[PDB]
Amino acid sequence: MAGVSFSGHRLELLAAYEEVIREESAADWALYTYEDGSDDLKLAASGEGGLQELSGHFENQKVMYGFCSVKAALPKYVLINWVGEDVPDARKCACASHVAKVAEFFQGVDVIVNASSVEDIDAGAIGQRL
Amino acid sequence: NDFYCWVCHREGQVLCCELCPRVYHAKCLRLTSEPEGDWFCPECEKITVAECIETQSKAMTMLTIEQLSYLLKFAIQKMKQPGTDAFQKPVPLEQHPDYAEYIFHPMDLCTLEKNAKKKMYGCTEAFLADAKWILHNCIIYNGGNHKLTQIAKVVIKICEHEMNEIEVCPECYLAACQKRDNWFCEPCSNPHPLVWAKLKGFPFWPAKALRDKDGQVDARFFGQHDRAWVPINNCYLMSKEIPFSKTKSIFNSAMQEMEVYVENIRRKFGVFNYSPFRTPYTPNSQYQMLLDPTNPSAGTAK
Ligand SMILES: [Zn+2]
Ligand SMILES: [Zn+2]
Ligand SMILES: [Zn+2]
Repeated sequence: MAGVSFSGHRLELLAAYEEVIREESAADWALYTYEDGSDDLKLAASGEGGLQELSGHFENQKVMYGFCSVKAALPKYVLINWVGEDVPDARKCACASHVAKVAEFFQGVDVIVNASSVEDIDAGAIGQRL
Repeated sequence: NDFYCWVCHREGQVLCCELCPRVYHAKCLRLTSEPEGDWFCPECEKITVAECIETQSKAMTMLTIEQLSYLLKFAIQKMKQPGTDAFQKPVPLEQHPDYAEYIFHPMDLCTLEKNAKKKMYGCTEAFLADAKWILHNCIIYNGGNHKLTQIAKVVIKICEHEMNEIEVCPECYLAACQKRDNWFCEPCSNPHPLVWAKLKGFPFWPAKALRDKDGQVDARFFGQHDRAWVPINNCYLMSKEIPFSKTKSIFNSAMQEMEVYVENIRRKFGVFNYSPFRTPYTPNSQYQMLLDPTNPSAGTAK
């Protein structure tokens, strides 16, 4: 299997990521997921409000990737490897081999955080990690 | 010899390979006549071809058995994804006393690893064929619709994928496994020509042309570092002027990375020749490595 694909929707994926990297743009998070019955990544949502807001868009039936910028000095970049509690174990296993390729696609990931409930996404704990 | 067919994993009358343990139903090989004497199975014959010096793959020509073993170790590591515990160590008879009554040829990722280390795979096909024992045996003992069987399908699919990467380019593969400083910018011994690749709805993008098949080229994109097919017919040799015109910032990053690559190619081989605007990429192009672009008869850098 080719695995995760970034071909279809490439422009949307990089446009969200570029918005997150830009200091002038308000948005500081983007959320990606797979298209149904496919390994092609698509943009699910994006916005402002950082980790607190982003944790509100995670879905329990999906594998998703959250790219959030976190700042008083230069910003660092978190990739949330989200696997919903209702994702089948086999698909968790297959998707696990994509994470590195996703981090390579969205250049500049500073830390990868594995998550299956919102409670795994503590802004403090992530901050101390950086 | 195995009692269960290699293709459908069911019993019944089968043909027995003479070299390996596997067995096949005639129906499952889609045979059209009966084999005459000693029979070698498709896995053995594929391997025999892939390991013959006169018919080995371009990746195998340039690898020794030891180097390939190192790449295989990396592939084993990619197969041990989180969730694969049931296949990392041989099945204990204490957990399943009847196991040997069904599995003629056990296999696990640890054994794959040790065998790779003992340099007993002469080609990537050898390796994936040995790996498939894990799945075959899973289906036999747990059934095709088991959860574990779903995991074993994932690890055999990762295995296929990594074998293919190694075969596309061993040097690319190793540099991507180690991920040293600017690993994407290291030229390979036979350097892939640099091109403007184009996907639907995305601007022209600097890329490595890794291979051509039936009007497509397999481009590995600067910046993002993934690979995808793009039509040969809108692909152009790298130039100073872009074929058209977007998403400026990441593009400038990718350009910088490509320019580092160009500098490295100039230090490794002595040349890198930019093309005129919109020069169409051709298969097996050599223009970029010409000692004198004015005068192709001088040849290319060795
Ligand atoms: Zn069969
Ligand atoms: Zn055989
Ligand atoms: Zn290469």
